[PDB]
Amino acid sequence: GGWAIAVHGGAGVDPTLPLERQEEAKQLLTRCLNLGISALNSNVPAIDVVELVVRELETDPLFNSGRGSALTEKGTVEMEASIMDGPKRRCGAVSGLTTVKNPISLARLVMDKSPHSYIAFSGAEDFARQQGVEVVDNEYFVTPDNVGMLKLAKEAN
Amino acid sequence: GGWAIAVHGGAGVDPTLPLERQEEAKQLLTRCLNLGISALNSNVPAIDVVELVVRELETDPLFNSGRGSALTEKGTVEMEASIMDGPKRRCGAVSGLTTVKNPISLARLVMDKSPHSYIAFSGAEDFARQQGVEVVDNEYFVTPDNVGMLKLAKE
Amino acid sequence: TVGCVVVDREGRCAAATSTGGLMNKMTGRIGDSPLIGAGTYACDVCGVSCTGEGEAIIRGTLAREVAAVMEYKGLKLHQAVDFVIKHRLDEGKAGLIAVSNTGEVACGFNCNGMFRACATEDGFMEVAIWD
Amino acid sequence: TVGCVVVDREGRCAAATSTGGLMNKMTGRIGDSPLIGAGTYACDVCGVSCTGEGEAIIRGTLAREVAAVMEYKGLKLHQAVDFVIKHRLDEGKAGLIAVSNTGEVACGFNCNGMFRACATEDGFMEVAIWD
Ligand code: NA
Ligand code: NA
Ligand code: NA
Ligand code: NA
Repeated sequence: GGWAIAVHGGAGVDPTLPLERQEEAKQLLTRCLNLGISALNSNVPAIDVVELVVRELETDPLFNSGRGSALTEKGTVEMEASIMDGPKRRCGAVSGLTTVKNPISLARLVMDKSPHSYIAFSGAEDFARQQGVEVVDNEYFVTPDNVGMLKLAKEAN
Repeated sequence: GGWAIAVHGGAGVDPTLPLERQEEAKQLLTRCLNLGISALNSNVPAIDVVELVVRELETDPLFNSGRGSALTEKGTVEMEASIMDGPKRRCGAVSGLTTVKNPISLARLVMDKSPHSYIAFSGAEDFARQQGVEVVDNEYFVTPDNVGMLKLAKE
Repeated sequence: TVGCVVVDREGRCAAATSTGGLMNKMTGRIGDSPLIGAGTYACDVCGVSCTGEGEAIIRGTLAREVAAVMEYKGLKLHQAVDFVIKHRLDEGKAGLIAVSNTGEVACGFNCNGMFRACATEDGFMEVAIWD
Repeated sequence: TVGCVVVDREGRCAAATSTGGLMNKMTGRIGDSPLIGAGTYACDVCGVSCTGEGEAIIRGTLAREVAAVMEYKGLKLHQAVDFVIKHRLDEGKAGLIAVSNTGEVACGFNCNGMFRACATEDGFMEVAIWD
């Protein structure tokens, strides 16, 4: 009858993962889990906890969301996210974000402020600005690791 | 065994709907059903039947898809569709379409050609043009009754 | 929203839904029709297309639900559809149409009307708006 | 793809998933992360976030499927996540993390690795990539 929490940073891990990166990933997951633990210890609602944890996962460049996101063929970032609150099954989702610092929080705003449950692309960028969330240049999201990764992706044939 | 088919043109009917609109909607439903019935009768696969029936529903301006689609607040149209083939659970979906004449057929092409199961907005519009499907001006989808309805929506 | 579900002679099911969406919606708003499992679902046993309040269809994954209660509770098609409609829209309003691989066809809805038609090879045939 | 599922002390479940999607994807391609019932689902009894091949997660409605097997097969969390990974994927590669309203947390995946961490109030705490 108590609190529980899981966080993930993606499936599909290559067995040759270098130790270095293995340790970074674990350190990041710990940090995000501890943030969630701490919010749960002080009675923050489930719905606020998931958003809070995912914002941290988005901010950190290590995993594929937010800054550190995978790149499109043109070398830019297009992000998407969804959120659901169980007790009344309330849903919010966003796709095609290129400018919104924290997609998950935009998903949260779709859930709370929109008569719709899913807003995408220009509409969703327009909704961000109506809602006053932080917006940045697409380059913000693009890291050197991913520029390299996409070089390889495109070599993969 | 034996084939079976259902078609719908949306839930939530205005109880005020006049008798001649009722007859028109039923004549549309019957036409579409009959296309599917003959297709099933000449053994065409389920997956080709649902596409062909829905393309007729899209083209006729009576119901809210394709031409006759509901309008956005700006008075334009944005369409979306999905399709799914049960045997192997293959799926295809599209949204944010503004120039594609038959959205359901673009959904089918997402199913059959794309490594993705859902393409939307300008990517979906560029996908349509790679696939060589029929594209038109947005105005093509906008009907006068929907222009009137939109003006009422605006309480 | 328009849609079609078919089961063919070889027993294969398929489903298709298409819409212009809600009148007066703002750009970029996406409903249930393009969402697999919500608006549209087909599998080995059934094919389903939903219409009505997008919010209720999406949150209930309603097209998939019909398949689920067939598969996990063993209900036949008509019972499956009766069940999802009567017992899985807590207050939302929707309808749907479905076919089973055994050759059945079903429709149901809780609001006051649904434009629909249905046929089976045996001869059955029905076109209706209200009850 | 990243995600988080939580059940708080009041027994309320929530879930959240975010992604940048697939490397070298073309514009407008949407995967499972924003799709309710595929990458993200929460209800009275659980909260789920999925990651892996969107094609598999979408056609398998994977997140809603955890809820559906709890509901309609009467399985508890761990066995339900076990059932979904084992039966609702085959040849598809995906993983998921889930919580129950009773305070349980479970993860499952059928590929080589998944970056995940879980904790419960009475002090269980795990961070793992492999099995
Ligand atoms: Na990040
Ligand atoms: Na909303
Ligand atoms: Na039409
Ligand atoms: Na595809």
